[PDB]
Amino acid sequence: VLTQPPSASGSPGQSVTISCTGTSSDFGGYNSVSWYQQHPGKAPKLMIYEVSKRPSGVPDRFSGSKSGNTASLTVSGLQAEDEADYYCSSYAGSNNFDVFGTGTKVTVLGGGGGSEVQLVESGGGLIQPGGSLRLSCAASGFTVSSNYMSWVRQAPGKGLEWVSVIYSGGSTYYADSVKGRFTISRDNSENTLYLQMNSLRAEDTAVYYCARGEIQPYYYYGMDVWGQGTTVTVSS
Amino acid sequence: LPPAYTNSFTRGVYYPDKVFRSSVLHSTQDLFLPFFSNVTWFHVIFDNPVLPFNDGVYFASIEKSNIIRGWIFGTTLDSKTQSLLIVNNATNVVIKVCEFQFCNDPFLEFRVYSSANNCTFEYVSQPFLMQGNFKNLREFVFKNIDGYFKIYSKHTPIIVREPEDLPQGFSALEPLVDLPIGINITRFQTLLALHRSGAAAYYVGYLQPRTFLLKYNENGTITDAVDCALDPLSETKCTLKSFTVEKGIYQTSNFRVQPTESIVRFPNITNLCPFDEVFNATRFAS
Amino acid sequence: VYAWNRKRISNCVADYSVLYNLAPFFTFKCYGVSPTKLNDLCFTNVYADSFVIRGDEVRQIAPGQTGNIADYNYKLPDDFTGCVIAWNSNKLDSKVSGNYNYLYRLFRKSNLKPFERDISTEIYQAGNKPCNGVAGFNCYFPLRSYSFRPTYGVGHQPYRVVVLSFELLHAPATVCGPKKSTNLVKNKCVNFNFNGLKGTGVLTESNKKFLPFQQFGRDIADTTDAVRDPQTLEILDITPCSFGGVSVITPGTNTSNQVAVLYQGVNCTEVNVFQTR
Amino acid sequence: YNYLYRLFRKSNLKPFERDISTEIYQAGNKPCNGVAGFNCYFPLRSYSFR
Ligand SMILES: *[C@@H]1O[C@H](CO)[C@@H](O)[C@H](O)[C@H]1NC(C)=O
Ligand SMILES: *[C@@H]1O[C@H](CO)[C@@H](O)[C@H](O)[C@H]1NC(C)=O
Ligand SMILES: *[C@@H]1O[C@H](CO)[C@@H](O)[C@H](O)[C@H]1NC(C)=O
Repeated sequence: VLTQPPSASGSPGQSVTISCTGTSSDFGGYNSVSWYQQHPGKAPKLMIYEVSKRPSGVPDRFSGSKSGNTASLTVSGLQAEDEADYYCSSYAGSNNFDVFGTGTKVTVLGGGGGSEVQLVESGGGLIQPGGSLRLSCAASGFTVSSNYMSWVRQAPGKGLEWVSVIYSGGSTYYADSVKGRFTISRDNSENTLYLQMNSLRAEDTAVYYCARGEIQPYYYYGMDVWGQGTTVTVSS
Repeated sequence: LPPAYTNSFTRGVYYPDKVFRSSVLHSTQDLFLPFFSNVTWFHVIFDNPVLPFNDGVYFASIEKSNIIRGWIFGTTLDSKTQSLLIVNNATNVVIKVCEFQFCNDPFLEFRVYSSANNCTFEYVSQPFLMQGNFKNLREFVFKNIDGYFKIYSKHTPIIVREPEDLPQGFSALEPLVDLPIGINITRFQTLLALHRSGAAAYYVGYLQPRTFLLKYNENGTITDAVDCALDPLSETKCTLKSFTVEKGIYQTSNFRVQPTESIVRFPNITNLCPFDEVFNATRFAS
Repeated sequence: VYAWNRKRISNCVADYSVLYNLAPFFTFKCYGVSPTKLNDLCFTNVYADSFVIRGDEVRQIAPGQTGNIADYNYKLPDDFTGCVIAWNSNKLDSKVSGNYNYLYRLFRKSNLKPFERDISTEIYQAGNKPCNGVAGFNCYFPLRSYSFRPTYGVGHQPYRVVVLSFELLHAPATVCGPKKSTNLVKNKCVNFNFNGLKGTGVLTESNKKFLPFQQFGRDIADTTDAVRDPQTLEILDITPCSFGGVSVITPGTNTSNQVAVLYQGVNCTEVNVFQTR
Repeated sequence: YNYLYRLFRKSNLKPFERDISTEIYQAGNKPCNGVAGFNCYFPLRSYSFR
């Protein structure tokens, strides 16, 4: 559980300087705090991963120095038209999920990844409560069997949280929300890598996102590519 | 070379265990050197053969100062298996059971081998293991058991300057090292101090499992020993715990002619027996 | 963690009780046996393997466990008979100058064989491309350094963990452990346990000239009567304890009940009183 | 935690004699006084299952 401001609209692009408090420590070990820009519709896009050395993108958002116990990402002077949500990641302790933060409305105005590797899903329309539905993110580019991928779900209103983490070939750790009712099973090592529902408990209605890279222990990986999600729409 | 063969008199009777005994007659059964046995007369005046190490050997040396030094005991003398290269350098002895195969030839500076592998023991014993017409005889009884490479030794300053041959006289050997390293040993290789920049001749006998009756002195040393498979008088002196046999007839062990051939006559019948149609039927029996 | 020592220690008296006072250890959970019973069991050779991990990774060192370090740098099967001795080392291994010296091999293809050290430095190749050496979008450095700093908290501090793997092959055991020694008692029938030779008797001073290699000593007919002291060289004598036969002289239970006791083989000073042959 | 398992004792047990114990072990002659120091714990090691 982290601390984030509910909304931020006063003084657009001049004194916003949003951050995420509630750490009360020194960010554990490796100080790597990422910032995700969740936009309605398409999948979110990475903005910055470390305190400096911004990736290839917009150059008007940098200087994410860690002041006190929080990384104050300098966003002033960026633009005056944006409708998205900024999420920060911290608490890099061993086997600790829910590293994301609450919904921070950083809309300065309010009113006013596609062909990189691949983007495919299963399209779970009208999911019957229970059963076993499989969702895949087959990538014809980067290897879907060697890199460290993850699965993160998000629901309308609620923020993101770690749902599934899988290492190279010797770890099948599950999140604390499922507590065991979720079983990850890897597909063929040269075709794709899919997931399994395993008799959901009516809480899996949130939309899924299969990320090619980790969230809290995020590595450069050349580029951060995401994929669009699908609505479960359970009928329990 | 044509290795000669010399006769070995009563010599090589070592202490089997470490137990003090005073004025007794102990009848032990262990690996000893048979009395009046043959020992090859390998002369080091060039020679370096590979001798078989069946169950134990008796090495000798009548060198002058440093002619014969070291031993290359091992199983195959290859880099695959381990070996033993106990040498006697300048006032020290290095004992390593490392698997140093060879470099060119066992000669010696550590010019005996040139390699580097994993070792198992580096028990570097600091105390070394080793008068005009006064040579020096050095006898070493090498014996290997399940988990110990026991090595006996004795250094006697012989005096007689007769033709090179084993002297006349009883002389036991005292243990010095009890290396607990476990490794199979089947081959024996010797080496001489070349130093190029009748000298010496080593005698190499072979041990056999026999019974020996040893006499311990009042101090605690063995004065003499009698075998039990050399002559009927020795068998009589063994069956009676006394080296002085009185006049008469004594019943010794019984004799039995051992077989020579071995025949195993079974019937003609030479075919196969039904098992593939019995063990694995259509499905199985009930 | 990628290049850990494999010290093969043997032929010594491994006194594990000394380790309880060398450094302020914080974890001494021996999974195989008890430290009290470990000092009474012989072994052939002990494999000492040391490494340095974070505070949150000490729990990952277990006989069978997954994790970023448990299956990528050092794995222990379900037969580890040693200990998980570990201690914090945040006193001399943390300076503010840039700790770009360690690594933990974040990238790997699969789980390594337990008790194996893979000393490699090649660039990680994530398939579907021949990487003859390049750093972009397909092949990165499979090694990443830590971020140990002095001004941090518990959980991410340098913790040195050393394990002592034990083995018992078809070889004579060399390392056994400490050997307790008691005081000497002379001229008194007591028990003795001299180097496996156990018994009872009166350890007296003898005048026997033992050979420099002899340790034990027997008699004419199979009876130990003298041994060599494992301490400073001294020749002792083991005579049996005070024993004998007892007979009762009785005039019969028809005139009186007074009886006499005859102890055979005694000089009236080892049990009126009379001394006869 | 419902299936307990005792630890080493400084003395051998007796046949047909229950070993109910709740104190803290004392290695050598150094009493740890309840709080577990070094080489002194409670002989109530719980068996782990899966
Ligand atoms: C020793 O063996 C050789 C042949 O190897 C033989 O000529 C010699 O006679 C033997 N010893 C005796 C009996 O002198
Ligand atoms: C026995 O030892 C004593 C004392 O060393 C010595 O005087 C005596 O000559 C020795 N006797 C023999 C025959 O060994
Ligand atoms: C043991 O140490 C003492 C110290 O005085 C010494 O006198 C004695 O000879 C030693 N014995 C052995 C077995 O080394």
